[PDB]
Amino acid sequence: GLFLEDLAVGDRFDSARHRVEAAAIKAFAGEFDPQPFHLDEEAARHSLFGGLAASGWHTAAITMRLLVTSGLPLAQGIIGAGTELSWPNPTRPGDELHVETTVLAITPSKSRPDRAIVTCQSDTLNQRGEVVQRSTAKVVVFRRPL
Amino acid sequence: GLFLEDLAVGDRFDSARHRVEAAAIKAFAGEFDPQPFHLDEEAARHSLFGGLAASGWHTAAITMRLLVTSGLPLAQGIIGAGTELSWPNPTRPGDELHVETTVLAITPSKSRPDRAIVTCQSDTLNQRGEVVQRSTAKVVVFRRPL
Repeated sequence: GLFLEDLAVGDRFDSARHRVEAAAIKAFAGEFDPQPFHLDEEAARHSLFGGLAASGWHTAAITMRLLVTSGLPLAQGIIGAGTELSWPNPTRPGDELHVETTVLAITPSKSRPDRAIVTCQSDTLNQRGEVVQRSTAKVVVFRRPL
Repeated sequence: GLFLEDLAVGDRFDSARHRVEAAAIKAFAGEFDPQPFHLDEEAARHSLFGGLAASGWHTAAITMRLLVTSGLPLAQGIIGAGTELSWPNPTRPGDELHVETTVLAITPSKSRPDRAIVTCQSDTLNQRGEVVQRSTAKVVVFRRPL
């Protein structure tokens, strides 16, 4: 349960792991990203992904779950204002993902000194050390109440 | 079914609508963003959201679904390289969302002339005309095959 006072530029955090399976890729895709390359193994082969890949939005959702449950231990939760998002490598069925987060900057509110905008860079990696997602997010973090 | 040739800077696209309900907010949150403010109406009241709000990642997923099924009519699908994401206003239970997308720029690949990186700015709006999400994405769009 970390508050603003416990954070410092350069702090690194690590989440537990999550295994991505084919059926979970199709279940999420079927509901929020129903495109051939995320729904069918044959149709995916003939796409840029050349094989089943998870929706970037499915990888982003799994990243938030890992962040919330283990990766970013904020006592008052994770409240995002915005983020710079990129997916360098596809997320594949069978992949073990975990997130590595680094605090890049802390910028206290001039107007409201009991909180700051903390820039957190989360890199979601598979077992091969490749980055399947980088999210440079600005989170709102308050100091521990009195 | 649009291809690269059919696109031009300034083009506007509109998706069909989607209604966000409390149970769907909790179902998605419970799986990918299990935080009090997205799971419980009482706990949410005492948060910055002051009331149930959907996870920004749930709004992003719904945005992709709308884009895929109606908002961005790309013949070969929507393949994202990265995006600038922000959530100006919370997404609330009972909200009717639709997406308005604008092409801001088309930048052909020097190395691979059969494709271009198209900058698409999608604004997800509720019935009050407020923006619950803005995603300035770079999508990979190829011209129609021979």
